[PDB]
Amino acid sequence: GHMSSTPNNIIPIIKKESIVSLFEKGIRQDGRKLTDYRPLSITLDYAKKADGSALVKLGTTMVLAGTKLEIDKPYEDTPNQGNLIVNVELLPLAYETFEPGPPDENAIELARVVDRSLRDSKALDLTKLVIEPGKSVWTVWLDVYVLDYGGNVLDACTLASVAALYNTKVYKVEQHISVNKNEVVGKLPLNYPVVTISVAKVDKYLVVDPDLDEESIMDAKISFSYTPDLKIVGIQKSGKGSMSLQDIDQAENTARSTAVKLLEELKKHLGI
Amino acid sequence: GHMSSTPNNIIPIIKKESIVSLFEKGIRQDGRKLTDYRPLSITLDYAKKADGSALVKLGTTMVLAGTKLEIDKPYEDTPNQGNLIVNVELLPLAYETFEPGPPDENAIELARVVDRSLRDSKALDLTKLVIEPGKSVWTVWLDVYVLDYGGNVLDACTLASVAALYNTKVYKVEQHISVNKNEVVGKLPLNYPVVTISVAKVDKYLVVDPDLDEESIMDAKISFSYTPDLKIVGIQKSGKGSMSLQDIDQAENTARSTAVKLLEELKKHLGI
Amino acid sequence: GHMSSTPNNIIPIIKKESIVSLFEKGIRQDGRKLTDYRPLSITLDYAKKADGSALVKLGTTMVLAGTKLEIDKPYEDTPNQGNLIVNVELLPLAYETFEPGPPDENAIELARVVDRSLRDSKALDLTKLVIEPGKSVWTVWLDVYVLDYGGNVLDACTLASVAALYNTKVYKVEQHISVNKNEVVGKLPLNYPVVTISVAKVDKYLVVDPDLDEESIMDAKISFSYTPDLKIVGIQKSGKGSMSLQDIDQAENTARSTAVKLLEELKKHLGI
Amino acid sequence: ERPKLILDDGKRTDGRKPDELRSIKIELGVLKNADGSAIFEMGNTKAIAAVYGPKEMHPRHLSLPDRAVLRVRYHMTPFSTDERKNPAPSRREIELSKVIREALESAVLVELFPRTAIDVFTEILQADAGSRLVSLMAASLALADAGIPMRDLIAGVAVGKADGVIILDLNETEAMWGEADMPIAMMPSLNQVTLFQLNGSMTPDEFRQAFDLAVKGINIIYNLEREALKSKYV
Amino acid sequence: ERPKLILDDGKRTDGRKPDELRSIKIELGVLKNADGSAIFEMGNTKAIAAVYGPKEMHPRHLSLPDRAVLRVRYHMTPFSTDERKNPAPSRREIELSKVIREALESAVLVELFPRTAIDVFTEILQADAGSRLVSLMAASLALADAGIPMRDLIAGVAVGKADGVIILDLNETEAMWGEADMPIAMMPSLNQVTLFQLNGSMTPDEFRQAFDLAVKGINIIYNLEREALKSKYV
Amino acid sequence: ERPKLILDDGKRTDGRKPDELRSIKIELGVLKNADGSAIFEMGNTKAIAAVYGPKEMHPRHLSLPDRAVLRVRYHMTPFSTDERKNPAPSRREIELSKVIREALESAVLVELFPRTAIDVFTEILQADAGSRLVSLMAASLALADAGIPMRDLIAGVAVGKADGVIILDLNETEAMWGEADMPIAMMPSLNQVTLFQLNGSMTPDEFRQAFDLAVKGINIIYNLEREALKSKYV
Amino acid sequence: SQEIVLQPRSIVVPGELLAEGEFQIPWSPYILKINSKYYSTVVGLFDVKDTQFEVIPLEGSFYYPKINDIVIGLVEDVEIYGWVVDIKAPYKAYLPASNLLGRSINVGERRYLDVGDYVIARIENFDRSIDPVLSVKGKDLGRVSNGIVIDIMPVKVPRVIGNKSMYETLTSKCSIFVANNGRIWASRFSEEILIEAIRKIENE
Amino acid sequence: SQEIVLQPRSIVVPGELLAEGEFQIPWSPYILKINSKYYSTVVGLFDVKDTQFEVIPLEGSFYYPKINDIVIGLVEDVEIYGWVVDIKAPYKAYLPASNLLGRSINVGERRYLDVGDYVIARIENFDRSIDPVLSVKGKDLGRVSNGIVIDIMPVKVPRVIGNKSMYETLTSKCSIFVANNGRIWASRFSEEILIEAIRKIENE
Ligand code: NA
Ligand code: NA
Ligand code: NA
Repeated sequence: GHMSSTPNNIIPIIKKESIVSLFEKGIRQDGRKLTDYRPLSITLDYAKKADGSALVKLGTTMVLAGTKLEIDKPYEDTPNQGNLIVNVELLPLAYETFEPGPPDENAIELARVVDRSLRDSKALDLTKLVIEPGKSVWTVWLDVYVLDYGGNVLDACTLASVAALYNTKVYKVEQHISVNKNEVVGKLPLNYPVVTISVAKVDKYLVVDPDLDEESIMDAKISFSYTPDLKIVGIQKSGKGSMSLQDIDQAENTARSTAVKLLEELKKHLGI
Repeated sequence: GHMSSTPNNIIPIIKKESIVSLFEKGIRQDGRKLTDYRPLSITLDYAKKADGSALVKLGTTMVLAGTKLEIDKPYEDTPNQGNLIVNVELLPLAYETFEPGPPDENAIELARVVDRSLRDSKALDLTKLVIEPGKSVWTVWLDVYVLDYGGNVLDACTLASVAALYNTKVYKVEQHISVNKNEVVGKLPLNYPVVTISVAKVDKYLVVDPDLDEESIMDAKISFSYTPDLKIVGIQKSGKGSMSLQDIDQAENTARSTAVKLLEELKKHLGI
Repeated sequence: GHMSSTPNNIIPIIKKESIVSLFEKGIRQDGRKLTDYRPLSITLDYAKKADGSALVKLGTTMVLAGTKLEIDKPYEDTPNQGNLIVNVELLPLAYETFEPGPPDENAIELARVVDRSLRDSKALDLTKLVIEPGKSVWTVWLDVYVLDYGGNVLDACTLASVAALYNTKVYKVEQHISVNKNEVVGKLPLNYPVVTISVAKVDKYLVVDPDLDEESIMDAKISFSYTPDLKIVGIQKSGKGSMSLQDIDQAENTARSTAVKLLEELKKHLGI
Repeated sequence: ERPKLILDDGKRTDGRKPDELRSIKIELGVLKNADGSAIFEMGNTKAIAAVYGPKEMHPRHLSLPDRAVLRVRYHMTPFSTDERKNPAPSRREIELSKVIREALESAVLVELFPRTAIDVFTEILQADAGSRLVSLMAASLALADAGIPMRDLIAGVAVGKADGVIILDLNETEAMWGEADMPIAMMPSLNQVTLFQLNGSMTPDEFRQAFDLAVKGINIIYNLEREALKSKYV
Repeated sequence: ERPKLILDDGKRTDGRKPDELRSIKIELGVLKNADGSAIFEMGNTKAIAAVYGPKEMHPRHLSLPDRAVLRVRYHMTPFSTDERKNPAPSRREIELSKVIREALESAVLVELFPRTAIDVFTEILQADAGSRLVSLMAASLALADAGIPMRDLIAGVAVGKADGVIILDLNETEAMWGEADMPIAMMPSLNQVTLFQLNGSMTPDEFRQAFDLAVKGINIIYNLEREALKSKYV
Repeated sequence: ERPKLILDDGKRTDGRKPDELRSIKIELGVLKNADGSAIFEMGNTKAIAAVYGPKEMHPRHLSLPDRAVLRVRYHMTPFSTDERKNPAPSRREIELSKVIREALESAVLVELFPRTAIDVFTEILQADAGSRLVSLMAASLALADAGIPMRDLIAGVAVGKADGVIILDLNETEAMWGEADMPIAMMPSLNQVTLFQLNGSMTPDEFRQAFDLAVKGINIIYNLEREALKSKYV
Repeated sequence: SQEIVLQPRSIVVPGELLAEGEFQIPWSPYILKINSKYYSTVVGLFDVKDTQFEVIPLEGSFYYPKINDIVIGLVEDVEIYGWVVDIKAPYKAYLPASNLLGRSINVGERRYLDVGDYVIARIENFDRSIDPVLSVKGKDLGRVSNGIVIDIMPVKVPRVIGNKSMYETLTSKCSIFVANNGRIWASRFSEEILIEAIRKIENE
Repeated sequence: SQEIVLQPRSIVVPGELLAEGEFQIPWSPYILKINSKYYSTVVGLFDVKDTQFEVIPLEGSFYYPKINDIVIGLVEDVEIYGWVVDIKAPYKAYLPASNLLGRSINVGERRYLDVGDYVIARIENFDRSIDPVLSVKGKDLGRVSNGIVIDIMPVKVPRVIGNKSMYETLTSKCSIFVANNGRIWASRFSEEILIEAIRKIENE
């Protein structure tokens, strides 16, 4: 048994004013526009024993995603599909108040939001992960480790996840069925990338890619996932506060505009 | 690892006297006789996605039992029997001090006492739950949820359990083996009902079906299970206090007399 | 998730001096030499439903080890070996501050050190525990219960473990595969005994088989495992304090000299 | 996907038009011990909620010095689903407990009771889609029944898309086989959204069409909520 | 059921008459750290118990202001049973820990030590039926060995029915295959029952016959308990 | 055993001589929130460490009145190993967390901060043997990066035996198939050993030969540690 | 530009608009002001007294402490320097040993109040920062020996009193005191005033 | 038989030998004496002032409390009798209500300091046995209304001050106060003194 409790980065009264002092001019503390992401770095193949991996740095947020593939029986009700299992860990390395333990509700939410966006996007078509229909399929274990919690971890987890998937080597399968790790025969087949765009409501402003301070003062945030044709493939409101109908409408319009740019950047990093 | 600790509904000194003030006349606060159950309501098929269910209201105690059947392999040492698994949950809904978590020792005891009374009564003959001897049998998952803790939850759990079992639909099994939930072919086969009768010792009095206040002031309680031929098919003393040999003798005599009436009421509710 | 924390038998300033007051003469409180074990008693077949067992008393330390064998499939990567599973429990019976729970880090360490010494010694050759190559093998469950924590529990766990293994009955296996417990066909085949010798550093002295008081004041301890040819088959430094290179060199020389005597005593107890 | 979800007459698999809600039944004050309680049924989806508090939260280092802590559980009974659900909390239940709690946090006037906990326990008795919203509304109603001040009631509904058609208040068939499922809950008198999620996929124009339809359903549900609370007095 | 439990000579599978107890061996003061300790053997059933306290219970919000809290563990070793028992507490062990604790609560003079805990730990070393009673009696004796005031010792025995015959002090064969198993424990000098359970089935006349036989066995066991406690002084 | 570990040219499976270390790379200050942080790579074994504190440890009955408590985690990521490692702590991780903590306890000047906790978290990103030492050294360096006083840095290396040859700084092949693996860590300027373990088997003369070789490797590693800490200033 | 939206004595529910415009109403937990609009926060009865309005809560089992209120508490713990008392609030109350004794605790001294006793006390200190402190200084304050104590919803207390009209009707049945925290100090036949109490709570 | 091993202003690391011989140095957390040898315990700068030496720490985000130090705290809780204050130390600080008010707490009395306020205070009590007690008695001590508060590594505070040379260079840019606990009280353009601060912490 278990339950969700109200949790607080106690922020000084003075500091809040300073954080929003330039929003009127369309810019934040760090000089960036309300619609700008922080500087993004994606390092592929960072975790050398992962089947694929990506280290994502998004401002001071750092996430390492890694995959490992295994041969399994398909679940009996989906004999013609492989499997995707997403786990996110908010490491105690990442932030002072994060003590160790199994995934808490925040890590579980992040995993599930990411999983839905990957699965519902149809970026990873699990029917492609069949080896022998009804007998052997690939299971894709995606493990996503937040190493440095610098704000907007969800967007970074999405980027890391997609990059790690695109980086995933597929090894030769030998019949007698064994995996031969001396022979890479392919890469995991993705249809396209996906991005998740989080918009935080801060008083009368909407801000893309909130940092730690901005997340400390926001009313709420809403995250929108997109594929390149700009279909919406996931939404999640989070936080204690509410938003108006109009706030959400505006947030989506703003998230979509940013998604176009973020997708193009991500593709450059992936080599597609 | 785990251990059992002394736990307390801190009851005022004044209130106790009032609770027993009418026992001399053979009646309690609520006007009922020392040997009377509280008003009982049994609503069958309450949980519409359960294979069978019953909502039992016994005074202010409320218990919802539900069953689900699944096809499984018999345990290797009982190839010619199906299975019965009983779980009881004391929901945090039920009482103020019940916090959420897995079953505590009280919920586990209740489950095990109920299970023994069902199994030892031979009311549910598990040899009848075989589909293909040594290959496929029914597992009966019985889940018993205490929604409102108003005293004598054990007796209510027994009634709910028996009623849910009698209410349990059995679906067509198709050979190729699959369950076809579009076709009800039977009801779970019971030999008879069972009841559990709890007698609380309150000073020099024995009281049937104690309420919350009476349970707060009792020395101990003893519960006796009966089938219609009035065989005793389970006994459990519970509580911190002891009882005399003579108290137990009297309690059984009193429990048995009440069981006759409770069985007849239960049968009316079940339509048998 | 989980982590290791600094834990303290708060010992009086006065008591420490007394504990070491005779080390200069080569003796401790109890009259024993720095290189002497405490009085050892090994009672075989103590736990009558165990396949083998041994109750070891080493001073006031008391450990009961028991085995149970089961037929299992070999792990797929070792088709031509049986299995050994070692579990140690520091029972709350054993010491005042030991509360109940699953194995804590101390019990897990003890299990793993013991397991390595048994396995790495090659005392128990698991290839001998095959019934049908690639289909059925023995699993040896070794469960080691510290009943009285009187110091140097590791050495006592090793002795108990080895004695229980040597005491382990093997039953007739019947083909149809079932174990017939009415017929003992053998004893578990061991190549030789193993011992673990723990040396505690106490100021400028090294002490074999520290008692509870000596463990309360030691800087650190180092344990060395030996077979009869006096190969070293395991080492483990434990404790908060460090030791010099020279301390360890000396400790090993001293541990080995004691091992010769402890092995001979152990063999007398085992009847080999 | 497999079963047809919009039939040739333009109606759904259970007889409803695209803009028609399932039938709603609300009962209040159903539990004797709980400070407040409610049963909420929306078609074959049914939840019970029990509220306790505010009461002093013992730790007490997990309390907040300026407001109450909400403690909230979303749990499904094992017999609430087509096939038995294991009673151990799933990742889904963990997520949904947080989402429901955060929805309640915008509504409950927690600053009235510093250092306390308000416990909100919901159980899904029958699951046929929309159970996170039915639990949330049963909770909102149980909090009202308990006399715990709130800025507004919360009403919610899932909209979605089935065989290309935007639809209101999905059943399990539509949730399982449709293209999109978007639960929305609001404080309707305050124009504020408390819960908002989408799974599946929608174009941005479909999203806006669905959001608009949800608001219509929410306003119907809210009036039923208000009328249910008043009925024992009226 | 399968094996014959009452043979043609009227004796049981281990040679005993229906009204004959298994052999009993009691040892006290077996552990050096424990404040009190005991080993109790009844035929092939054997338990060890260790007692600590009374000592201040740290929380301290789980203490009682007028009496000590008893903390009690019934646990079976993995090698105590015919086939390995997994060392994780089972539902059975959970139930039996409570039943044993509640039996000890009537005996231990807990009101002497407000705000403390008295810890009682039992381990079943060999299980051949009646282990809940052997653990309980080993505990009662360990508490005596620890000098913790009690109103009386507790003695207990299981009676039952095998092939229709009422029998005293069941072994595992009888427990497994007989018709009824009824563990009873008392404070014999006080005429008070501390533990009482039945599994299986008995007519009410059989129940009374069995209860009467149990009392006879209990009085034999009690005198052995008293004599064991006195022996180191006598 | 199966693969040859010492080839005909006298070199090891990765090209190294018996007394040659793998390549080492150290990075400090890699995490923004951590009070100190480090990445340590020794060949294909790579760990990251983060340090927080000293800070008041809340309980507070788990604090020590004369010194800080170290809280230490050794954990391997699921993708750090040839086959996926389940993320739940294994018995191995539990043991290694204690061994690493106890190694740090000799070094950290804990008596400076009574009643506090110093949290040390390590993650193995790539495991190719020696990961307990690489985690330990990354920790030692992260503590330095955090400004937490220590008597010395800790440097460590595993020595062992492969095909009869005493070897320095094992890779996973040697760890898996060799005869002995002996991790040693020291405070080198103080001549003190902080961690010392052996698995496998060695004669006592082999043990001394290996121990001597380890000290040589440790002194090389230590100078790299010192130079890495100084580099951002030098 | 001012108006009340609802008739007086309207049944009201959370979020229900009561008034638009600028009123000068004392803050109340039952009414939320958002700019120039006022909303009920509870299930209640909207009541307009003069130019001012209020919401009378119909639900709630908790008492909110008010300084100088008279309560009936139930003693739940005896501590070193006083007693923890349940006064049916979200916060436990405390009665200092020194208040009851008129002096400091003596060396080696549950004789006056132990767990389970009812005690009639005035709330001496309370604010948003602290749990209520109790006093037993006044007359007829202290431990309750005889009689009974009937519980009601605290929101009902003004209705059980009624220019003390209802106080008088009950006592025409029998002697009762109606505490601020929804507890009522009160032959065995006439003890069935609780039949009446339960009627005030379900027919108001 | 005395010698310093290293040149002055040497970069030093834990375990690094600084000196051999008998010196009479005040104990310092940054230097460990083992018989006649002295070692750095930190990453730092070895400095020799006269016949005495010290290590200047270059790392560390914590402030070690010192009696009579002036700190900028952040209020984290309001308790019955005072406030818990974060002063960026391993220990939380406490400000008694009685110190701020000049009198004892009145009946029924966050008006002066609530969660989130900065407060400038002197450390009044501290030792190895207790958390720091704060005072706001001095002038210009108390709640900070206007301005900002910039955080630095506390080990940097002497460098931000510099015969107060650096204090003067900054204020030539703008008014700043440099607290002992690595916090600095200080138009929106000139608010970019924090560009300079971050330079003192990464170029010292
Ligand atoms: Na949750
Ligand atoms: Na239990
Ligand atoms: Na550990």
